Amino acid sequence: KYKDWHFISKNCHYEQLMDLEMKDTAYSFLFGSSREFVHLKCPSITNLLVLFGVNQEKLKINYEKKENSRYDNLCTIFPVNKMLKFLMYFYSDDDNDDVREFFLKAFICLILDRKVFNAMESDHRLCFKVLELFNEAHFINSYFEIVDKNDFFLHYRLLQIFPHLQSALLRRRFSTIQQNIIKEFNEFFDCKNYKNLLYFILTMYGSKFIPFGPKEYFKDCILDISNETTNDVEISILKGILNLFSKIR
Amino acid sequence: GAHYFVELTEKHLLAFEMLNSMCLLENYDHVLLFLECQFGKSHNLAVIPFDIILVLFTLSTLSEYYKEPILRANDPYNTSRETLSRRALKLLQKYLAILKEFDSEQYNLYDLELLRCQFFLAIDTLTPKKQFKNPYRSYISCLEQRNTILGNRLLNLKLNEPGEFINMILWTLSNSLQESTPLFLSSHEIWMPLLEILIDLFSCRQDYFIQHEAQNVSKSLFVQRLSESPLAVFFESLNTRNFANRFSEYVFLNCDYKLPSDNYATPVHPVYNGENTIVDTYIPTIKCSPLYKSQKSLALRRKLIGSCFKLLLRVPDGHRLITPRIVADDVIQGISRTLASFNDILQFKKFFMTENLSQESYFIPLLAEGTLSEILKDTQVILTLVENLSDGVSFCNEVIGLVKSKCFAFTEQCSQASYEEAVLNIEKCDVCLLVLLRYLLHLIGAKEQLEMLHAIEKNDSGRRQWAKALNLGNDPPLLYPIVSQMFG
Amino acid sequence: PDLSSFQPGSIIKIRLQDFVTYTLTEFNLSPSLNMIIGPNGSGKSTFVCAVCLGLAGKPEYIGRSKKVEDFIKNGQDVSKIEITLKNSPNVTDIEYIDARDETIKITRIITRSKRRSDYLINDYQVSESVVKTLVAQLNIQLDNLCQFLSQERVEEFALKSVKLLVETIRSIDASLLDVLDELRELQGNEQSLQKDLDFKKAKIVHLRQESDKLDESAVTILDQVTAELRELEHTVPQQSKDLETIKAKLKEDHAVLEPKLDDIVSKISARFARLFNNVGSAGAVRLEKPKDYAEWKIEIMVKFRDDSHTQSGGERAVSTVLYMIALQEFTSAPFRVVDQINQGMDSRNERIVHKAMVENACAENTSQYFLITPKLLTGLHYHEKMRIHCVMAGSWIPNPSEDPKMIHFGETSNYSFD
Amino acid sequence: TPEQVKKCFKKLSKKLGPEGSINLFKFIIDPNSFSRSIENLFYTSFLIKEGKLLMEHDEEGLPTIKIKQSISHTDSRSKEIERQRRRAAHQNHIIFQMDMPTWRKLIKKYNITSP
Amino acid sequence: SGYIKKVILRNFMCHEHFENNGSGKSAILTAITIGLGAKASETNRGSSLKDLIREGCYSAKIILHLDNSKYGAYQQGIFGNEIIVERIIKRDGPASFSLRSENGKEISNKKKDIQTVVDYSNPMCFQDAARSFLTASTSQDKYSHFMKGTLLQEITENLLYASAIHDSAQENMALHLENLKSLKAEYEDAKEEVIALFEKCRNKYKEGQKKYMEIDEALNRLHNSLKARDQNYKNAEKGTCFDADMDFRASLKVRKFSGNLSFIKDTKSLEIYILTTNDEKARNVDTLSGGEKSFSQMALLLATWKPMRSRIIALDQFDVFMDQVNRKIGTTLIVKKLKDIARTQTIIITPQD
Repeated sequence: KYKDWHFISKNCHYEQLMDLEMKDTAYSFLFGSSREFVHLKCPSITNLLVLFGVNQEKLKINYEKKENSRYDNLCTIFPVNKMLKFLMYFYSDDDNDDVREFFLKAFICLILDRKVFNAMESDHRLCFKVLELFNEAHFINSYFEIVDKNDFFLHYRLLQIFPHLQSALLRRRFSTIQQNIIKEFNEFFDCKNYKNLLYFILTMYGSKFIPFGPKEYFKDCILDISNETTNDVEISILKGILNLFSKIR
Repeated sequence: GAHYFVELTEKHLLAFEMLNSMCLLENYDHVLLFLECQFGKSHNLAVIPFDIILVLFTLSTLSEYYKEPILRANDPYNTSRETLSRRALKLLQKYLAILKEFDSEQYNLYDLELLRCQFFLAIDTLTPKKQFKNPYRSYISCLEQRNTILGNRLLNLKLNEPGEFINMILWTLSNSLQESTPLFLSSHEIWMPLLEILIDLFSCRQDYFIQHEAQNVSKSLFVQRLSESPLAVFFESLNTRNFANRFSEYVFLNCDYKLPSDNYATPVHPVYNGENTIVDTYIPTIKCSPLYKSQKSLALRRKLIGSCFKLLLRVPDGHRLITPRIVADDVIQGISRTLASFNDILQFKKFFMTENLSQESYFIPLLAEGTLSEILKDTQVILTLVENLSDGVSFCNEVIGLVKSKCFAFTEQCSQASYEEAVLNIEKCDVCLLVLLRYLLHLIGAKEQLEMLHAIEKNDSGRRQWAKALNLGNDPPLLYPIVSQMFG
Repeated sequence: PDLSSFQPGSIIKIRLQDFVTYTLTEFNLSPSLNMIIGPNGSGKSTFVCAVCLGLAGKPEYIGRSKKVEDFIKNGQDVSKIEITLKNSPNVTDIEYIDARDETIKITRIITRSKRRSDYLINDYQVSESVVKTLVAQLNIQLDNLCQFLSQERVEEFALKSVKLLVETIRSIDASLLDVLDELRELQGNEQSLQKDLDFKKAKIVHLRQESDKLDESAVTILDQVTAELRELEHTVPQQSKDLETIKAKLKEDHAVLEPKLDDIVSKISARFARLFNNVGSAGAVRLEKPKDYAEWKIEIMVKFRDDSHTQSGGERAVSTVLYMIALQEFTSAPFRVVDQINQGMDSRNERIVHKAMVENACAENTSQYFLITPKLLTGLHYHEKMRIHCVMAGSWIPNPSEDPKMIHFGETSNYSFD
Repeated sequence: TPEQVKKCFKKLSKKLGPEGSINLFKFIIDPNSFSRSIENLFYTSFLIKEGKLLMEHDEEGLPTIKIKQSISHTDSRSKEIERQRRRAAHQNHIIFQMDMPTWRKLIKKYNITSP
Repeated sequence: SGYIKKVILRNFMCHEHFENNGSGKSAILTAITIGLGAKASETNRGSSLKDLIREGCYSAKIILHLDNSKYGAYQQGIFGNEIIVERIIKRDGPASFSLRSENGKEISNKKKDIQTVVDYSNPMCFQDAARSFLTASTSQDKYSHFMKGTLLQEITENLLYASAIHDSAQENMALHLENLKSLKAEYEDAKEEVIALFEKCRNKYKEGQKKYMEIDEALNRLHNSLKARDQNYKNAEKGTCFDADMDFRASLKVRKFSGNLSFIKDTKSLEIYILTTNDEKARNVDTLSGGEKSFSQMALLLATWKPMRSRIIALDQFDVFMDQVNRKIGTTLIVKKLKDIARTQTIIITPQD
């Protein structure tokens, strides 16, 4: 609701970041094609992340300590388009595999948090530039380390900025898929999990397996259980999205 | 079906009536979700109706920082964990990049032309004054009884008000360089990006207007076909005939060069009430550096200038444009007497140092030479670098003549009496040379290069020893270490 | 001026200027009967609005609109309603007019910002009260619904039986209605005062309990209880006397109301049965008289084969039509208006009611009658005195404002051959 | 046959002709009945409301119903607005009164069509 | 499923045994109304059940065949594959009321059973009820008509009542909180028999305490519920009235018309902005007449039943004031809108063929 993994927890190191802007802003018209001494205050990726406002050892979500339920923690964060600009320097294309995987993991975990996304620019050019550096197969196999089954909440946060991953992650989570989807639906339906089911509806629709149109019995299962009229706040929105998506071609 | 009009297929009438009824029922969340749910999925290209273009222009004008309670009271659940305004702007910019591709390899030509028709009809309503009619018939639309959307009235019904479409450009240019959060936020997420889209659409309606106006027409009448041009009426908003001393002072409003305008600064007021007020239940999160503050404000000022010489290049050599009464030279010298007059050299550089070098051609390497010519009037000449833009030998001969002419070196023995201004003058006069140089390399892809190299080496050594003879504890503004590194 | 068969108070011809659909078009009516026909939404059922306005009437008697100036065509300035009516040999005491002219024209010109504008009687300036009194002295009362039934007044006429009885009494004898409503009010006063006396008796008995249960303080309260009992024992006889007075009032009310109402209802019942037996079905009317007089009502039984809740709308409409036919001889107006009444009900009863009204309206010494219908059914019963006027929306007038010689276009029943 | 509006069109553009002209003196009449003599008028009212009959009174006096036959062009970018302005060219609305006694007077002009 | 299949009449109104108005038009509707758990008082065609019996008999019974063979069936393993419910009315004693299975074994002679099988009742779905809608109405009449048709007014009204309860509960807890202060104040007043009086004041204070938290706990849960209910009522009012909006515009295109219907909530009207083929501006509802009134009327009809997912729809006597020339067009609109639906059986009844 209000607590969505907030990847940046501590405050940002604004003075050093401003100084490193002052150094980088002249780094654009003397190079631009050839590959850095403008940044040495952060010799390693972990140093840059720490300067950003990230804590130690930070790259995983495991859910034992209510990890993706941290509250606001109002620490000012840094603008994102320049954030990607400093991260892109640690690419090191011809280098070890482990550092490349660590960089991809850091990129993924900095994408899908509230602070970064809620202050995203409408341009959306840098994130795609980082995206093309990897192929979808390795990006979705060595993907976000989010639990695939239980948490679709971040599946929507992913397929709201990279829409072409729509048919890419569905065959990863559902590795026959059409009936796999319905059996997964029954698991959340016969669990009183009305909150985790909403994003489950919003995510996969539009793909090859669950298209739009008047055609699916999801509306039927959400129509049977409505007798309380006081049951849940998350049950009337779901049927509105369900019958709105039916009338689209 | 006057021009660029597209008749409706039945497969899209359903969508346009659907969205319009949704907007009628004041539930805009489902409106935005309809567009977001099928954006990058298939090759259908669900285009937004022109009247639904207008409401997104209105939803963008309403952000949380001064209306938090209303945005929550519309929808208390916040399904996508984002505000209506930011999703609106994301939808506008997403359909904006698709428009300036016309990439029919995946979409359909009919859909792409319909999208262009909708955008052009949306922007054609904005008719600036100085101080609803749906062309479709298949469906009944909104905005025919609805005037206001959640407090904020409207855009085309507001910018058409007298003394307003000149006001909001001034608002967004003045408040861009602001330290107060209520004022800075008003033109960072509200009036910077919307104005960018406005300029881009006014530049595209012009591109379509030139071709599909009058082929094989008289020049004296082709120039008259530019007085009613969309960019012409756009610049008609400037309610002065002193553009040699006004348009040079509208673009740079909050900038501080040597501002000599004894006339009072133009009165600047918000378009909508409560804009310059922060709401109690929202705390800003983004820390914008003043350098980053002024780095995204001059990229917009130049882009507004870049739309001014774009009509001016179309004006023929014989006659001059009628409606704005402007000359393609009075604003090269007008956008020079301030550019070379800057105090903060950081703003000088970030304006001249442009991140889109290819698209922002054809006028930056004209204002660069104009500024250099004006600054050599005080440093002590005819500058013909721009006419030489093709052959590098011409550049090299001209530049060696200039450096031998004592224009890049420092002044006479007066060293410490007026050091702080002389150093700024001489470092400002070098950035223009650097920019023209860069444009030279980018537009060109021998011994004269070495000649200019050692010549600038000697001049740099001279200015260094002049600084040392000035019993100065720090270095002068060197030039060579950049040139040698760029060339190699 | 072929007024050979026109009865006094009738309408000879209806011309109209600047109406919502009528810039300038003219009628020329009939003494006996006139069926108006045409397509839907063609402005045929609004010449009744024109006549209701042109006879110094109120706008609320129609129901089409709510303000007086709503009838002016949007885009125009002044609406002129110039109408002729046959002069009567009994109407006198009227200014700017003699008793010799056999045709008189009442015209009103309603402007934009002044609803209560001037009138025009024989091209003379006439005020509002004078024209109102003149139209009253033609013994034509658009107030009386049984004399003027507009499109929305069928409900107000009926379809509960109680107000049907109310309008019955209004049409037959307003004095009986005046005694009726006072009777209702006096019955209500009787009920209220009976409750008052019951409360007084209960309170009298109540204070006796304190008078008996009453400790020196007990006796002190006893004295006050006795004093209150005495003053209430004073109050009660006054209430009893007032109740006796209202009892006498209701005795008079019942002794003056019920018999005449019963007699008139029986007369209408006999006439109704005589009319409806010709139909080939059984029909009769009952005057239901409950103990609570406020629910007094007239209920008509219908039996076509051997209130607002029990009968069908068509059956109630047939009852209304045959009731109007029965009142034809009991109401002394010279022309009567019934409008749009034929809706929602079968074609057989359409034939029945149309034939009955044709037979009863065109007879000698009978008042003129107006019938309007959006459907003209095949094989209707027509009369020689009857005339037809067709009202049509359409496309092809050479404007009467351009050619007033055509202002009687298509009208052929006014041509005499020598 | 309650509606029976198209039957008039099918008799017209099968017997009269695509550009034929007939009058009150020929069509609305009926030599034996009065009901059928006014139902035809009422159906003509429907037809002219539908805008499928051309009806302009010549100065001779006789009415002229002719089948409005627009040459076949399915384009309506200006045909629709042409018709909409022709209907906006306000069409004062004919009172085509026809009475009972004179239904035998205008049979054709002197009581002869087919008694 | 759940749609009524067959109607069986036995000595009712003017029909002995069968499976113009009065001649079998309102009788079927009254039989459906009474055979579904309703009294004859709110029927206005006979104030008593015993009066509804055919004159010439003693006992009247109607057999109603529900359909229990698809989704939403009520205990298909017990009630078989076809619910059969009947009500028997005789001139004396209690009214007779039973539950019958498909084959014929009796289920339950309980009146609550009828009222739970159907609840597992809508008046609009199943003549005069139609004519009340299907007549002349104003701007602030069709809004109420549609709201009651969707049972939305009742849903909102109940929410308003519960909202008042939250206010009433909020008032009571304010009174309880004040009682804490006075009992604490009396605790200060008495601060060995007086000591006993001193202590007994505090126990009342504790009772005031304990009652207070109970009010807050109950109120908070109730207040939280209502905030959800407001949220659960607005999203059941947006997505429900909206489905009524499309089937008004997709039904208005069969006379080459265009328009919509608004749901202004501050003045509570249902203005119908319909336009013809030769108009430019959104026209009013009263200017139009005849064809543009009947076709708007019947369109306003068809839209109302769309949001409610039912399985059978019935209608009687839609010719109240629409002419036959326009009645044919209305019939065409009905057949095109309803014949294509394979999940809604239309049981409209009309005399003319």
